[PDB]
Amino acid sequence: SHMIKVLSPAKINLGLWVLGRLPSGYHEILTLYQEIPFYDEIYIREGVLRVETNIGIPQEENLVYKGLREFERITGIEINYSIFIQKNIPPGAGLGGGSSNLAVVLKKVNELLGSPLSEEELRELVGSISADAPFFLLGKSAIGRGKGEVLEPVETEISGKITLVIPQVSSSTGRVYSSLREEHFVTPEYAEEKIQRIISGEVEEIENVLGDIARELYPEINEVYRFVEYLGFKPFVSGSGSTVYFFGGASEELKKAAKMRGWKVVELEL
Ligand SMILES: Nc1ccn([C@@H]2O[C@H](CNC(=O)Cc3nc4ccccc4[nH]3)[C@@H](O)[C@H]2O)c(=O)n1
Ligand SMILES: [Br-]
Ligand SMILES: [Br-]
Ligand SMILES: [Br-]
Ligand SMILES: [Br-]
Ligand SMILES: [Br-]
Repeated sequence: SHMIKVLSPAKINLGLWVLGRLPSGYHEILTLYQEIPFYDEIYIREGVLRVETNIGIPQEENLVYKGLREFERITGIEINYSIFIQKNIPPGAGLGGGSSNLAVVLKKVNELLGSPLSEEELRELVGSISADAPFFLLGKSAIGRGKGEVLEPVETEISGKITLVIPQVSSSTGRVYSSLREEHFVTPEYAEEKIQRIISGEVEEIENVLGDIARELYPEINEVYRFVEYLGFKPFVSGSGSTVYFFGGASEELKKAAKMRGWKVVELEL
């Protein structure tokens, strides 16, 4: 008690471009975030600070725990909440699950404490831990510039069936960015034209160089990719992987292949 449930949504990258290297080790990118109706369910209860999951992430490693300790640090209040996260969104899937968890929990806890932090500061608190996290404070559809944190809400003409095929391999975002060569970079002009077209519903214009690389580093991502082609759909890769998505439904043949191979198939409707 007094236990509440809060849904924590996933996202997909509807295209991603890398502009270049930052001194910061990180990279400047352009991307289109899309919130998807695919959720972790998070149970929040009054009690000793605790962040648990159903899949065995250490408490000290969990972004939500990191975020709630920084909440105490920055604001002074001591957080008495017991967090359990049921993880439907797999880590390493390129769907921003941990960053969603972080954003939605810290926003909720903040409200529950009479709003000590402002939407600008809360954005700063979650944003420092994950460039993808601030997106989950706004949700829906947004252009992510900078490293992803500089966000511009947009209306897309994209709707209808979307299917995720998540292999049972966890892609390391860092290992994928670290395989970039100068030949993978594009000018911001090229990418801005591309994002415009995707926004207008031209899904064929989606591309993502981190998916190209993810498919070399993790052959199973490439297996899923090739299998979606075989099914007669154009496949796309979310984030740095591992998720491959397409705009259509899941056949029994895909469902068979996934069951045998250990892939998760998520059918969503945008
Ligand atoms: N705009 C960005 C955003 C991120 N990055 C890279 O992502 C890295 C941050 N992301 C993660 O740590 C996500 C992640 N790491 C994993 C390792 C193993 C399995 C799953 C993982 N997810 C960061 O170190 C940086 O090199 C980057 O270069 N440019
Ligand atoms: Br619980
Ligand atoms: Br390079
Ligand atoms: Br692999
Ligand atoms: Br091949
Ligand atoms: Br793609």
